[PDB]
Amino acid sequence: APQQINDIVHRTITPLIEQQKIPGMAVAVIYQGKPYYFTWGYADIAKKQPVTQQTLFELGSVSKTFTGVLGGDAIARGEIKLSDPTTKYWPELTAKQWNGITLLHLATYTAGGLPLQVPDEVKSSSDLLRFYQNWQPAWAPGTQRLYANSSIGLFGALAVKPSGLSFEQAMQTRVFQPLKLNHTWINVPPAEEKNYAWGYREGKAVHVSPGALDAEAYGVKSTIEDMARWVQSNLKPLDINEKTLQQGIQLAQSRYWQTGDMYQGLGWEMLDWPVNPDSIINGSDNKIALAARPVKAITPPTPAVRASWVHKTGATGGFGSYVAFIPEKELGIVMLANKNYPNPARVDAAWQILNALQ
Ligand SMILES: *[B]([O])([O])[C]([C]C1=[C]C(C([O])=O)=[C][C]=[C]1)[N]S(=O)(=O)[C]C1=[C][C]=[C][C]=[C]1
Repeated sequence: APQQINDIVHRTITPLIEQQKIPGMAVAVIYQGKPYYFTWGYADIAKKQPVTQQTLFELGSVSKTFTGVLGGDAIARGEIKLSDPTTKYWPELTAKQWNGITLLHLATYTAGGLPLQVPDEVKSSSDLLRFYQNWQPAWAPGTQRLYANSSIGLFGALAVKPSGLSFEQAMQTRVFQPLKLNHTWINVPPAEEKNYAWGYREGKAVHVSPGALDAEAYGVKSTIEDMARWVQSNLKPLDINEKTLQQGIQLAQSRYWQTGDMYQGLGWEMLDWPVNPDSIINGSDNKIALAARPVKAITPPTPAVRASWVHKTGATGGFGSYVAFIPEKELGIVMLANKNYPNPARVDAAWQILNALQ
């Protein structure tokens, strides 16, 4: 890499790793459209396996960006509309609280207080139906945002129904394969297990457990190379040859709702660039990111704004990830770590790196 990229990355990430006691980390910077890679530490502490450019990390909620894009692609295919009632795709959802809840509300966490977590006891198709039928909204649709796996996770499951494909097969054939994300997985195959980092929680090696709507809300594992390619694809959707996918990427960066200085896309969240770093740094803290906040509808939604800080944090019990990019500057960053460390530390580091290069 150019020495400037080398220096800001190393000067930022070395201290981060030390302060946060991160066992292993991979970083990619995309600069004028080219990726530069950096790795530190261990994918598996016990077996002494280093982090490499091929190491798989659990993306946790950064998976929602793939879900939002796959949804976008289904809209572009004319398979679904965000204006469609949820019941169009799940007629068994007959409980009256569902009247007026659209796919848009599910995708953007505005259905009226769907919970952050699907309960552990929910597994089967019938368990899930029961859960949603019994759920009582605290608020009318399209009035408040509450970040929720049970919301965007349901969106992802319903979005692929017309296609006839399983969520995983839809994701592979419509997103992963076309973008050449050949080491990105919802289920890690046996052949790739040698590259699957362990996550670390309280010093213990852990992998994400199966759960309802896991694939849709937090299912994806990927390498730093594939995630850099994911960033490039979202930076320049027009370079993508598959028409509906190019369009789907654009739809996922549209601005649907505003709370404070942030706008809600499909999976992605966006702020105007230049961003106030305290606005995104403090904003990333779960204290704000996970809170109930009233939203203003953007009517109609603003198409992807190039002058944006577009980002998503993600975590599982053992991993912490962050992706941010600025389309107008052809600039972006991916940070993958096998410890779930605080969001504001992630955003602070990313801002320090991108600000310096911008
Ligand atoms: B995501 O990374 O924004 C999301 C947030 C979340 C946290 C928790 C929690 O604290 O238990 C529960 C649900 C959602 N994370 S996640 O979609 O990858 C789900 C998950 C969290 C922790 C461990 C495994 C899975």
